[PDB]
Amino acid sequence: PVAPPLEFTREAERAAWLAGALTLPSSLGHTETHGQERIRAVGALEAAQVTLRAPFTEEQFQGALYAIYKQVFGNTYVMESERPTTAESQLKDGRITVRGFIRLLAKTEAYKSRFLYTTSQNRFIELNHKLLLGRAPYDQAEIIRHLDLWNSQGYDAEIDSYIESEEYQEFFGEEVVPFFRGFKYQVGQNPLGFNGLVRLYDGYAGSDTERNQSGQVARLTDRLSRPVREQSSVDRIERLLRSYTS
Amino acid sequence: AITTQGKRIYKITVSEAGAYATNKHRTGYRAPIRQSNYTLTVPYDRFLPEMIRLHQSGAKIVNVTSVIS
Amino acid sequence: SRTVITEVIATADSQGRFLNSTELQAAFGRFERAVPAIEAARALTKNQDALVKGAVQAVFKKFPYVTQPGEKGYGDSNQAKCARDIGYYLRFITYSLVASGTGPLDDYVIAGLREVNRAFNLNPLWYIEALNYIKGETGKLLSGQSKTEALLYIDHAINALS
Amino acid sequence: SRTVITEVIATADSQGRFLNSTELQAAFGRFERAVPAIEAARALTKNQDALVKGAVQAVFKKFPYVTQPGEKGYGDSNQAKCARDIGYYLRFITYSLVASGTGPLDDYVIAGLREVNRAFNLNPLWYIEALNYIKGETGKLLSGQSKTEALLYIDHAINALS
Amino acid sequence: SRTVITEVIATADSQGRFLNSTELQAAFGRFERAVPAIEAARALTKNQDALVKGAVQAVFKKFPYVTQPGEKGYGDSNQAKCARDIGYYLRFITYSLVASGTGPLDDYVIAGLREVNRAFNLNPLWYIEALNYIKGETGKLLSGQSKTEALLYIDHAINALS
Amino acid sequence: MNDVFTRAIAQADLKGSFLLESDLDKLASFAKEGVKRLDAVAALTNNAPAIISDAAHKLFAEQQELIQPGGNAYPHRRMAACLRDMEIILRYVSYALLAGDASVLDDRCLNGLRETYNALGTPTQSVARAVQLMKDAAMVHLKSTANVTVGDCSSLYSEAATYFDKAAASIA
Amino acid sequence: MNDVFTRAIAQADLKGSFLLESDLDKLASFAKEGVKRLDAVAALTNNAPAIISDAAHKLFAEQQELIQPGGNAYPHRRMAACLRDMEIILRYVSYALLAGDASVLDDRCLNGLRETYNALGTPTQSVARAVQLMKDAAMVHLKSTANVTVGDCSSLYSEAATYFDKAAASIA
Amino acid sequence: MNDVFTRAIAQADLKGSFLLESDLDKLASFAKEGVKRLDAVAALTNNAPAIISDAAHKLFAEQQELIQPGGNAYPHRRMAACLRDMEIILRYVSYALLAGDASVLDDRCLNGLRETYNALGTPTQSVARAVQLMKDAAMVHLKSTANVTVGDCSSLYSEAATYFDKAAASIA
Amino acid sequence: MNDVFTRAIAQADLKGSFLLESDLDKLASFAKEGVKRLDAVAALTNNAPAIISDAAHKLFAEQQELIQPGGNAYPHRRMAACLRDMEIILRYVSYALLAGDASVLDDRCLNGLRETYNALGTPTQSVARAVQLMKDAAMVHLKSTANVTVGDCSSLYSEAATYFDKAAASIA
Ligand SMILES: CCC1=C(C)/C(=C/C2=NC(=C\c3[nH]c(/C=C4/NC(=O)[C@H](C)[C@H]4CC)c(C)c3CCC(=O)O)/C(CCC(=O)O)=C2C)NC1=O
Ligand SMILES: CCC1=C(C)/C(=C/C2=NC(=C\c3[nH]c(/C=C4\NC(=O)[C@H](C)[C@H]4CC)c(C)c3CCC(=O)O)/C(CCC(=O)O)=C2C)NC1=O
Ligand SMILES: CCC1=C(C)/C(=C/C2=NC(=C\c3[nH]c(/C=C4\NC(=O)[C@H](C)[C@H]4CC)c(C)c3CCC(=O)O)/C(CCC(=O)O)=C2C)NC1=O
Ligand SMILES: CCC1=C(C)/C(=C/C2=NC(=C\c3[nH]c(/C=C4\NC(=O)[C@H](C)[C@H]4CC)c(C)c3CCC(=O)O)/C(CCC(=O)O)=C2C)NC1=O
Ligand SMILES: CCC1=C(C)/C(=C/C2=NC(=C\c3[nH]c(/C=C4\NC(=O)[C@H](C)[C@H]4CC)c(C)c3CCC(=O)O)/C(CCC(=O)O)=C2C)NC1=O
Ligand SMILES: CCC1=C(C)/C(=C/C2=NC(=C\c3[nH]c(/C=C4\NC(=O)[C@H](C)[C@H]4CC)c(C)c3CCC(=O)O)/C(CCC(=O)O)=C2C)NC1=O
Ligand SMILES: CCC1=C(C)/C(=C/C2=NC(=C\c3[nH]c(/C=C4\NC(=O)[C@H](C)[C@H]4CC)c(C)c3CCC(=O)O)/C(CCC(=O)O)=C2C)NC1=O
Ligand SMILES: CCC1=C(C)/C(=C/C2=NC(=C\c3[nH]c(/C=C4\NC(=O)[C@H](C)[C@H]4CC)c(C)c3CCC(=O)O)/C(CCC(=O)O)=C2C)NC1=O
Ligand SMILES: CCC1=C(C)/C(=C/C2=NC(=C\c3[nH]c(/C=C4\NC(=O)[C@H](C)[C@H]4CC)c(C)c3CCC(=O)O)/C(CCC(=O)O)=C2C)NC1=O
Ligand SMILES: CCC1=C(C)/C(=C/C2=NC(=C\c3[nH]c(/C=C4\NC(=O)[C@H](C)[C@H]4CC)c(C)c3CCC(=O)O)/C(CCC(=O)O)=C2C)NC1=O
Repeated sequence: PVAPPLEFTREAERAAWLAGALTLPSSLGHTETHGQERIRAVGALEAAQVTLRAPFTEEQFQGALYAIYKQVFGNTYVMESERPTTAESQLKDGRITVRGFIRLLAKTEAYKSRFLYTTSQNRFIELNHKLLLGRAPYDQAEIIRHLDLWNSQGYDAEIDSYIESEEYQEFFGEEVVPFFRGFKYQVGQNPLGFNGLVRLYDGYAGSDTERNQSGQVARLTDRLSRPVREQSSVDRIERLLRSYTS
Repeated sequence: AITTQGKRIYKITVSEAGAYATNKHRTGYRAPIRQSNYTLTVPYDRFLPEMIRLHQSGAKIVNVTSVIS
Repeated sequence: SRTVITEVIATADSQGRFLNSTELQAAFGRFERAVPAIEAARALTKNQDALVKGAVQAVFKKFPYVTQPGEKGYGDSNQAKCARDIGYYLRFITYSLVASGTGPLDDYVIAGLREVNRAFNLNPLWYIEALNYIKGETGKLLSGQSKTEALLYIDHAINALS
Repeated sequence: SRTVITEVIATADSQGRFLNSTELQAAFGRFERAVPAIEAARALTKNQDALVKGAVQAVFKKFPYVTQPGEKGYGDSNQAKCARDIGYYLRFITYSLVASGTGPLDDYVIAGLREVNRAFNLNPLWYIEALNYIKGETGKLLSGQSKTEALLYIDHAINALS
Repeated sequence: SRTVITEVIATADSQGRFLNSTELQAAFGRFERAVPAIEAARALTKNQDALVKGAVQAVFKKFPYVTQPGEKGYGDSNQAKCARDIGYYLRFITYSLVASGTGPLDDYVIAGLREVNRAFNLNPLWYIEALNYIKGETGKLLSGQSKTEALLYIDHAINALS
Repeated sequence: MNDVFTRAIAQADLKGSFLLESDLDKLASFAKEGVKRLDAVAALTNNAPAIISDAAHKLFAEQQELIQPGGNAYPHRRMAACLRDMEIILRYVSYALLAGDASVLDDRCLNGLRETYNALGTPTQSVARAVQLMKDAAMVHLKSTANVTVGDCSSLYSEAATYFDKAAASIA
Repeated sequence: MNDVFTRAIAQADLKGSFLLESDLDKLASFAKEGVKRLDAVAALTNNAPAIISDAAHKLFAEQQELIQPGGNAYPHRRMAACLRDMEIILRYVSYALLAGDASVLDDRCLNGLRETYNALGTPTQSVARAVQLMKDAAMVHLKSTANVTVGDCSSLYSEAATYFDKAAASIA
Repeated sequence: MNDVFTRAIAQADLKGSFLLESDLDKLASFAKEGVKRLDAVAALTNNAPAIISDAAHKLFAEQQELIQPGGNAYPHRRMAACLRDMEIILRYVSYALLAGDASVLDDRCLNGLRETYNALGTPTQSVARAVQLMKDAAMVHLKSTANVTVGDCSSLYSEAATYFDKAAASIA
Repeated sequence: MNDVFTRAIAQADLKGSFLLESDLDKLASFAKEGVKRLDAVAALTNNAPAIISDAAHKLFAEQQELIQPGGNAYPHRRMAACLRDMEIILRYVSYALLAGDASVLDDRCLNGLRETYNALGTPTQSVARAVQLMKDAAMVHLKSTANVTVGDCSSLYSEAATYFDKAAASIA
């Protein structure tokens, strides 16, 4: 009669005694309890969302502006010879949302100077995604759509396709400062979206600056390159051999 | 927006009554919960897509006025 | 892992700013209340085994049908895993006491709680009852301030499970 | 303007949650140590006028040319405006002491300060020397926690000026 | 099975006594010897496929008739069985390397080898010279200490066959 | 967006002079009961889901039509949102109890909710009933002398009563 | 991504040739046996939690080192991440099963995955084992003859085995 | 009878594959840090009379009813059997500690011990208490730093504790 | 980004164990003298602009080729970049000093700093020398006996010196 009465003291005793081998330290987890240290993206994930409600005060409004500049312009410095004061004032009374102010910054000449002129168009699309959306591009469907939209409808419509998009509507919306969110699994992505955001993001200290030795070359078209247009590699090989043998 | 069509921004009044609230329930809350009614301004060049978008979300408008002319 | 220290530093850095008076004030309060909290963690670490055993007992007694065969509680393995789970919760309560903040709880037990408890069909109520018990003799074990701290963290865990 | 209490309210509402252990602990530190700053503010409001004259005199000795014609300081009306400005700074420092936070100081002086100095061609060094006199004298009126709170707030104002 | 640690424990246990010094010294010798054996196992595991293919071809060279139609070797199925057999021997040699004992061989291969070779008419010389090929091939794959261990196990299996 | 201390500072700045005897007197009095207020805040935040559940059960007890089809809380999502809203108002009441000023709750939500619930079709007197139900449940949970030092917390019970009364009046 | 319909189209195109009669024959056969394919896909879909839970139970039975402290799946956030990964791989296998070709599974899921896990430090041998365990626990649901007409479906069983093997080989 | 190496080998054989890289690393790390294991086993062997005598003292002072007439360890024969059982269990715990695996313990001393004790009427609760007392008295010796080079052996302590707990929970 | 407490907690968790008594003693001693740490952080914050200005003055006096035309810091924008780098690094050293560990540096401050400087063509030796000069300018303020209580803070001085040295060595 193992335990007729209510008290379970033997079962609990043996359960506790056997739980000891279950909590033994595993193989190792020094760099594994945070794989973000391998990603080197701890700060971006632990940087909470910054918002601007309707009744907001002076405090953190400067903080909201600092977060906006640090996101939109990368870690690249922005001298107050470049900060648009009129846009900030238009934001202060809520005449424009944070989305509208970000549209303004995207259409300033500082944003263009940094990301549009010294760069190609692939790099421009990658940076537009990484800054105004938080994620890397997924495939050349996005690149082709955005490049055609640029050449056909101007930089204005090109940036609007990022700002007034559906994705920007849910994930950030009117009053949320964009954050790097491709590190966490975002629904409906390729496994290369995370890899692309990891490749674009070199660290908390680094930035995607125009004024460096490399001249701000593309980081990801090499990464995004193979899957889209290298399915026809095998037959193109026979075509190239046939051309060579002539 | 360089030409005359670009200017004359309009002021749009938007309400997010239950017809949109049910769609937000089925989709989820990913931006902080906000009041149903407010007042918004949209440029003419972007008036069509923005209003298609707000109808897509399910929000219903009250009326629109002209800030210029 | 949020602390007072880490929360302060992250808020400060999010405004590119040095630590002003108010932030150091919060850190000073944290360092002044780190004595009762470390004392409470020391007490709950002395009595880890009594707490785990009692909590397993209480879970079984309040949910007798679990241990009967054809159920999750049947078998040595699942009750060993029960005691393992309660040891996890107790360990993270002591961690949240030492770190004077719910950082360890939110990082380890509450991060992805419902999805795991759903995909393994585990019931929140079992752990709520275990934590209610641990709260029960935590009141009895700790005098005054350490009692209130430990009860704050245990109530955080319970409301996370609820 | 917010103190520790209202910044706690702000962050808890921002995350869409209640006040956890860390928030209540920081608010606890602020509540319990509100007193010494309150006697600091008492000792400062007892001695506002003496400090106004002391600060204006100190800045005038350090900047002799300011009093001479050809500069802003010349004229009794400008002297009274200097006295009013230093009185404003002292009042806002006592406001911050009572509030236990840089809120009142920050949004009543710092917000839109550099542009205003640029517009009326006011040298921030005048105010910096006046506040340095305020600190140097405050080294004697107050002792203990009250004194260090007053000096932290004066130092914050001085840093914000530079 | 039968390793150095296991033989030590079994000997100290049959006599019914605690583990005295000599047992611990043998254990230490094995523990320190385990490293060369581990990278030897790494080397053979990495070169699995090349070693198997080379052994099969050495078989079909030294015994040319076996590949003729009408004998054991003819038929893709029988070639696949030969490759599988070589993989088995190689895998158990790596097992015995890791265990630092001849246990896994004497259990999974040597135990009952002659009976099953006789039942299916399998010629022991086939595997003998295939193991000779592997023996030669670890002449270059492994050098220094671990080579002695790997050679020792290969030749122990060869001796078991013959 | 201001608490008791910052409210007093605002009045002192509008009158323009330093802060006087009596203002600092009440501010010190409020400071001594800071822990006395922290404990009430902690009780509210710890019992929040319990208070919400009890208020839901009561409100659905005396008044049934919401459960019935056609009620504003009939569908499963709508009553989920009902619990969400009642949780939010309880949270803002806890905020008001902490700071000491109704303004943070008032300006943020009291104005908007009125017209919002006009738009949605909720009978506001039911919302006020829920407010008073949480009033009662929170008083029950906060009067608990056990597990904390006793004291004359009548001031805080009265202040929470005022917060819930004003919330119920303003939503209605 | 491409189904087998658009495979036929693309191979017809890149050689500039109309689709042959024989290719139309294979694709018409694909269309006629399509209803069984829908049955298999629905079997994978409606029994997803069962398959995932069974595979997870077996996986943490075989190698306990994941769930104990210092293991990849331990801290109860990474456990949810593990289950979510398995759900994603199951979802993409069902997509490839409905389509007919592994374009979905090999483009939208498997391209950047192995080095994603290399970056995270996640063991990939365990992930491949998890995929194979899902294959085992999903064949039994796929073969369930209850509540459906009976017929031969070894073709689809081989197809799903190949897709699970493909995912496991790519990931490892 | 197994050790950790033979356990890994047998599991690999059941799978049918060569030992994985991670498993090789674990076995190599076990061998590298196995000299601490030799020290711990030598500590258990050398001090065994001390552990046994201390455990007996605390047990029989704690549980008086055993050494009373009609008690279960009353005569010299039963007392000698008691001490011999303690010694045998400690011997097999040291065996399992050297082997790094509890197979020898659960295979020679525990496959039929609860049934034997019950059929003899011996209180299994007291036997488990005796095993715990040996655990404590043996930890007091393992944690000693005299005669040896100072180092970290927390994992070895946890492992020996788990072996004592395996015995105590498979007897009671 | 981990303070001393959370680093200790992470180590304890990896060992799958509760926090030891000696570790709790370490953390209690840390939190006891934490007012000294707060004073050092307030001296690095309150006297920050003086530290940046003095360090920059000494740096540009000792090394003049930076401000020359064609120098790395020549135009106004590059001077402002210099000042913001120095202020950020002082800020992060204050952050580490308050937290107690260099986790904030290696997470945020120094995460990709060398990569940035090798991309920009900046001489990392100059930046390291600037951090050294900030060390010398900051030790003076930290050691200021005026306006604080007299007490030994050699441990804080060594800790902050190690933080500055680590920042310089990571930049270098
Ligand atoms: C049925 C046959 C039988 C006998 C006779 C017997 C004797 C016996 N001797 C014991 C040890 C002991 N025996 C003694 C006797 C000493 N006291 C001193 O005054 C003397 C110099 C000396 C006796 C001449 C003492 C002090 C212990 C205590 C050792 C301990 O605490 O474990 C114990 C353990 C009891 C305990 O630890 O409290 C027993 C039961 N046991 C049996 O089963
Ligand atoms: C703003 C500066 C800039 C330019 C102009 C640019 C060109 C460019 N050409 C592309 C592909 C292409 N480029 C070409 C054109 C080539 N193929 C034919 O053989 C011709 C001989 C030859 C044209 C002279 C074609 C046909 C594609 C499509 C490839 C494919 O879809 O597989 C792409 C990627 C997808 C797209 O078409 O948008 C870009 C971005 N990239 C830049 O950053
Ligand atoms: C300031 C923070 C805040 C509050 C307080 C708030 C309340 C709020 N509740 C709403 C809907 C609702 N509100 C209720 C609740 C009512 N019906 C009955 O259950 C009760 C008598 C009563 C509550 C006690 C219901 C049922 C709905 C659903 C209406 C619908 O889905 O169409 C709505 C309309 C949009 C939405 O669903 O989010 C708001 C704005 N929203 C906020 O962002
Ligand atoms: C870091 C924090 C952490 C927590 C909180 C945690 C809970 C937890 N307990 C588990 C095991 C389990 N837990 C239970 C339920 C318990 N056992 C029963 O005896 C009781 C009635 C009940 C407790 C009161 C069962 C039945 C299992 C194994 C069966 C299964 O997973 O389906 C599992 C699944 C892992 C496995 O398969 O072994 C998790 C995730 N794990 C963690 O790593
Ligand atoms: C981190 C959150 C936190 C907690 C948990 C906390 C508990 C706490 N309660 C205290 C006393 C007290 N606590 C209370 C509050 C209780 N009195 C009863 O009537 C009410 C049921 C209840 C209020 C709703 C009171 C009235 C005192 C006496 C101090 C006073 O006001 O004079 C004190 C001061 C020292 C002492 O115990 O004498 C602390 C620190 N403090 C905190 O900062
Ligand atoms: C749409 C296609 C797609 C896939 C498949 C995908 C996999 C994926 N799994 C992840 C996390 C993870 N996944 C796992 C699961 C592993 N742990 C154990 O070894 C298990 C055996 C095994 C599960 C099968 C773990 C532990 C993490 C967290 C890793 C960490 O925090 O270090 C992450 C990092 C983002 C996050 O934190 O959630 C990715 C990108 N991502 C995608 O976009
Ligand atoms: C509502 C969405 C939908 C479903 C679910 C669907 C499946 C479906 N399968 C059918 C027959 C069938 N279903 C199956 C498949 C089953 N038999 C095999 O033994 C397996 C147990 C299993 C597949 C692995 C087979 C073999 C047939 C016979 C058709 C044939 O002869 O090819 C039928 C016709 C019989 C009927 O209507 O009752 C339908 C509608 N079609 C749909 O439009
Ligand atoms: C004949 C039987 C035999 C024994 C007894 C033996 C002991 C032994 N202990 C050693 C080191 C050691 N011994 C220990 C174990 C001790 N240090 C820990 O703090 C505990 C107090 C205790 C174990 C619980 C440790 C930790 C090392 C150093 C291991 C290292 O990190 O390299 C070494 C390596 C050389 C040395 O440093 O002296 C030997 C040979 N070897 C043998 O072949
Ligand atoms: C985590 C916080 C953080 C850090 C640490 C950081 C470092 C940093 N310093 C930068 C520029 C710079 N920094 C300096 C200053 C250095 N060169 C001289 O030798 C000085 C002696 C020395 C100062 C100690 C200079 C000259 C540049 C501009 C270099 C260039 O434009 O080519 C840039 C490039 C941004 C831009 O495009 O303007 C970064 C990212 N950025 C950050 O967001
Ligand atoms: C903003 C919130 C706040 C802070 C930060 C604060 C600082 C502070 N400094 C203190 C004294 C002290 N401060 C120091 C540190 C100094 N020793 C000198 O050599 C150094 C220049 C310097 C540190 C490098 C020391 C040593 C004491 C005496 C108390 C002790 O030794 O622990 C005390 C204890 C009360 C006392 O005994 O005077 C506090 C609370 N007060 C506050 O309300």
